Amino acid sequence: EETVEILFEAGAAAELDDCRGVSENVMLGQLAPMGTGAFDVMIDEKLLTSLPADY
Amino acid sequence: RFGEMERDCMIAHGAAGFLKERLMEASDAFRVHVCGICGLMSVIANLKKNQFECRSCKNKTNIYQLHIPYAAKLLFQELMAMNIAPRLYTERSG
Amino acid sequence: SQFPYSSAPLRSVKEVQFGLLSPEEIRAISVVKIEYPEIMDESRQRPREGGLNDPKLGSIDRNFKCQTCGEGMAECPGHFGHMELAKPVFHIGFIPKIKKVCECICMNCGKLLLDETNPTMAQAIRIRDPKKRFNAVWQLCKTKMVCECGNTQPVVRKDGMKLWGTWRKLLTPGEILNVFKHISPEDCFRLGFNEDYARPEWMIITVLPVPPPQVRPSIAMDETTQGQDDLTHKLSDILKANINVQKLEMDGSPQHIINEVEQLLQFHVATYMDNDIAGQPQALQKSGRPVKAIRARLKGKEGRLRGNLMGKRVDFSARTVISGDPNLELDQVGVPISIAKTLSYPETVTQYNIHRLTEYVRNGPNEHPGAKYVIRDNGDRIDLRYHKRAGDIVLQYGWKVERHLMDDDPVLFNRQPSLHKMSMMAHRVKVMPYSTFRLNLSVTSPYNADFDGDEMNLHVPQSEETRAELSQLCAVPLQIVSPQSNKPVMGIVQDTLCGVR
Amino acid sequence: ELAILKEERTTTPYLTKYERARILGTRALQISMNAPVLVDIEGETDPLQIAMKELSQRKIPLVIRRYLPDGSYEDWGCDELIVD
Amino acid sequence: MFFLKDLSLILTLHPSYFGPQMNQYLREKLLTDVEGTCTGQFGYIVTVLDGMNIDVGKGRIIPGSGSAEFEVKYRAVVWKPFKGEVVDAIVSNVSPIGFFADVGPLNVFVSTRLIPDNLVYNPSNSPPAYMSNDELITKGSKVRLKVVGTRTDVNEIYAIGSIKEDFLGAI
Amino acid sequence: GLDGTQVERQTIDTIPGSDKAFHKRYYVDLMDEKNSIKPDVIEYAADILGDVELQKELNSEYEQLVSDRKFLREIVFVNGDHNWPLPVNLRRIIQNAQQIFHLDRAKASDLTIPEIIHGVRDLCKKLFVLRGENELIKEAQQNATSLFQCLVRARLATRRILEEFRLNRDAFEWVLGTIEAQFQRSLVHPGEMVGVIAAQSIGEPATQMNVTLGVPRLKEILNVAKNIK
Amino acid sequence: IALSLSESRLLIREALKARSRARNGGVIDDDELAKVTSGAVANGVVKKTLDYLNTFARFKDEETCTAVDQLLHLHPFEIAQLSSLGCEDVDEAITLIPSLAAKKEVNLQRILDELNRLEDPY
Ligand SMILES: [Mg+2]
Ligand SMILES: [Zn+2]
Ligand SMILES: [Zn+2]
Ligand SMILES: [Zn+2]
Repeated sequence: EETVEILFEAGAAAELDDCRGVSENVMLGQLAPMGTGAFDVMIDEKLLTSLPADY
Repeated sequence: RFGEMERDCMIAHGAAGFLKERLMEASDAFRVHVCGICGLMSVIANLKKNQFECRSCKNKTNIYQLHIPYAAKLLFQELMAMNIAPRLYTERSG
Repeated sequence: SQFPYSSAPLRSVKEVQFGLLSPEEIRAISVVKIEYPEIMDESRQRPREGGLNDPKLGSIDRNFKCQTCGEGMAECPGHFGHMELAKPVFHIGFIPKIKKVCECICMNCGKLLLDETNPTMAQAIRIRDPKKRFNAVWQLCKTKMVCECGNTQPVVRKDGMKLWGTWRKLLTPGEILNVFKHISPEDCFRLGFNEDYARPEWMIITVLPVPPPQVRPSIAMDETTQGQDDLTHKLSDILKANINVQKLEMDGSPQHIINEVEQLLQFHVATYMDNDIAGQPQALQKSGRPVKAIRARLKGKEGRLRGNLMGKRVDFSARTVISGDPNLELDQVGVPISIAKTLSYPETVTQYNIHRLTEYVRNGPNEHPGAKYVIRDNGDRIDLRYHKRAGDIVLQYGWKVERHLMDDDPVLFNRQPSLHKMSMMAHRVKVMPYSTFRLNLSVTSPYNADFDGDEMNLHVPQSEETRAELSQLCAVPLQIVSPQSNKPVMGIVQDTLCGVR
Repeated sequence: ELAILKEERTTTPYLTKYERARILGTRALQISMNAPVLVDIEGETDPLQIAMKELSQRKIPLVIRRYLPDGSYEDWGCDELIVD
Repeated sequence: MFFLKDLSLILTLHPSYFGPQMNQYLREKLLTDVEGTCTGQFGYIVTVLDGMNIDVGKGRIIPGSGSAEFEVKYRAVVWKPFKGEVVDAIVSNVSPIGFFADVGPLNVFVSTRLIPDNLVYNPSNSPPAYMSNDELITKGSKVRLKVVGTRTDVNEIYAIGSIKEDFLGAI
Repeated sequence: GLDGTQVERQTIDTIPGSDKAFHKRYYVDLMDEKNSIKPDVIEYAADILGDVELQKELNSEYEQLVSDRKFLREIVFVNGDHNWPLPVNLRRIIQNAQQIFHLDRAKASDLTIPEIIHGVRDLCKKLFVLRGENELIKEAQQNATSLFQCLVRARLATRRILEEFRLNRDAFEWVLGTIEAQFQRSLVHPGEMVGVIAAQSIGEPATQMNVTLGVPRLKEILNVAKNIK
Repeated sequence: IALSLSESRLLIREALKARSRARNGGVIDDDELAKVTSGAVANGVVKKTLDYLNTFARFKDEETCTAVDQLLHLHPFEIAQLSSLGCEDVDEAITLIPSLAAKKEVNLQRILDELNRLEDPY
């Protein structure tokens, strides 16, 4: 609701959004912290160095 | 139809990648390039040339990419037509 | 993954800041200066280099590609243009705010009516919220009449859309713009504005941003001979108003007539931007309906914020009736050839799979196995239906091909309602004729379904991550034992049970 | 400042099913887009089969970052994680 | 003015590059995109300190894309001009409306209006130079000038100097 | 810390039975022949009688079993129920070991009492649910496996292993390894979305549903009614 | 990090020799060492910086720089400005560097003595 007046007040005093809500990340589309998304995967530089010269 | 109960079932299965795919591919997802300094719609990108240029800030060093609903993209474009600028920042200020 | 590769880091937004389009920034973001009056160049085909359909802004024509970004229409978002007005004009949204700000501080020198000696002013400045500071400044500055210069402050009254001063003279946009241009940064901060970005001289409209044709839907209700949206007509009217404003400043003409034509242009842009204007008529179309201003495009049921979107081609799901099949594995699902041809899976061409994938491409979309579309590295989508030279098509590594749904492809399968987590499971496709999905009998009990005409839904993963997740987490054999009561949910039933007894 | 020392790691040494699924999916994606293959290819063409073959031989050049609830994390190589 | 500064960069690596070229190949992209490049925040990064021993860290795999994101952290040397800084410049070119002097890796244009009226320019004289009684300014000379303002051009920042202040000149 | 799909109904053998039956089944005495291990099942019967150290070990084992009996009866299961869902089916493992190594044909076992006791104790110390050397972590790990430890100590008793199961050295080691591996396989994977699973597994039985009972009583409980029916 | 010209020259020289040993892999004056690099903009920046440093060479000895550091190591900016710009007396030293006036411990006579005494006199 009140989007026109929200924009009015935003132009009046530079409204800013914290984006703390889950709706922002849902709109952005980031992997959720659950199941397969409960961790991070990093490339193993040490293993690649330990790989043969072709790898 | 992919309703709420299907979402709960896939949450129970714990397959977050499928949730991301449903939330993007079965929705209005679209890639948008944003300057990391101005945060406006002034980015020219050449993938074959692998170059980026922000005409607002004369910046060609750092430009980020985002996945946004393109309904929100049209809203942002007509909001530029509003002559009031949504400055997109990927970092908070506190 | 469907998008072509981009070296830019993929992040997420954490703060959106609503600011103001400064005219220099409007010029900078505009891809080309536009001055030519009408849309059509010379009534001799092609868009006008300087028209409202300028190709630099990014067209909406399929065969044409935007020259600015160099992307195709599947990737081009469009680009902005800017129209410079010689006479600065007010902003219809901010005219009440313009009057309030004029009544806030002294227009003669740009200074506040009160100083920091008042502890209330210090508290308002120390308040984190700019809204509360602005409210306190307005409340504590209305009572005070003297400025901080010995000059009496005239009262600004809003008559129609004009502002009149009562010391007297009519307020003029040039003088008001200069008065804001004389505002010090500390007065900018005290007023609740930001000197760097939300600088209070931006409410003066000197250049207007014309959006690409992507923003307003110009429906092609009949081939090439089409009209335009109400926004385009109002923009043309505004440009004509600006042209006749410009053409009446070097030649002799009454000043009040010049101001009246300026107010005419102001009302044009006001009706273009705002529809429901209080105390004045709205812009009415030739049919009598009001002109759809951009303010209402984001407010109300017809507004986009509540939700209004259309235009896409998604066919990654199916729904149909089922039947039993004793000759199927527990994790197999029978799929009609028509349903298999309707759905598609995008596979990336590698060295190992190039031969059979080229065979599928040569087969075409009307035969199984086969393919429907071929996506290049840049994102061009060759449709094999209209490509009569499909037999002379070569594929390079990294290209995508949307092949038909094939055997052993993991697909998600569901019955409504999905009360429990094993009401939706991943099965392996077996393509067989006729128009019913086929299932093993033993999986009907967990689905809680019978073959009396019930319908089932099917989804196809579109990426390697989704395929791996379905095959490793939602597979049928993994769902035999349920965590609800640590006992199996699938068993021998019906004819097999009677026969084994 | 937040990484846990290798000798101080306390999480399970086995590869969870979610970790296995994510590793297989990521490796299949990488192989599908022409990454070098760490294990010989006999006759298989499916990227997921190649990823499973690499996992069976502990030839996955990836590192799991298990995030503790407070914010700290543990780094585990796919070679040092026990696979059933 | 020279400084030692700690810098960080974002790198994106395609999965097709996942081979024996993790460290040195990312490092050479870093050198190409950083060494000999200007930024508004920290001036010109002319070189880097211990280039071959720069820790690239561990690359995060962005989900759904496969591209690896690297946080490359290093320490390098930068050059920065300052407002009011007094520096000695080797003048390179002289024109009737001033002179171009090369300082460090950049060039500063100083106009003729700020030059005091005692020193008079001559194009007819060989070489065209700013001379006067016991005073001579021509190409190849060290001129002590104070920087009035620096323009942030991002790609190659510039600045302007002046000699209209006391105790300014060759010492 | 266990998964819901990795538990089956198993019986704690110490809970039921009389004290005399408990003593007959578990107590071992190396002084009296009738209270000792039967000579036909071990190759070293003549080397056992009079061994003080083995008697002390057996006394310690019996004291541990008595403590488990008292703790189970007086604290956990007052009503005396002995069948409960627990991980790792010990009976299936034992019979699989019997089938694999052919523990039939009544051949005297070479297993020694200290080996059996030490192996059982080490297995009971290797059931890792939580890892770390913190005192709280160790206490929580000890608390989380009390019932399973009681089950293992009840099933793998000296008399039960020798007279009844007749395991040999290889069978005993295989049983210990299999039990350890299967217990490690029965833990819950981190990142499980257990809340949705619990909600679904509670809602589902309600579909197929003097005091108020059934769906109205369920709704009364869920709504937290101040005044119930 | 505030930096004077002397150890700046030391740093750039050691970085150049280190990259010649490592990056070039088997590779002494200013011009050709500047020309070792690649990239037109990079070549121009490198050659301009190196010729500017060579034409403005203040300190060319290592142990003398160590002795100056031992004597000095006093604002870091002041430390950099003391070595970057030469001085002869207090009257113009306070003109170029105004911070010397408000110190209350001048000691500029001796300081200038070792500044113009350790190496070749300026
Ligand atoms: Mg039915
Ligand atoms: Zn920008
Ligand atoms: Zn475009
Ligand atoms: Zn005033």
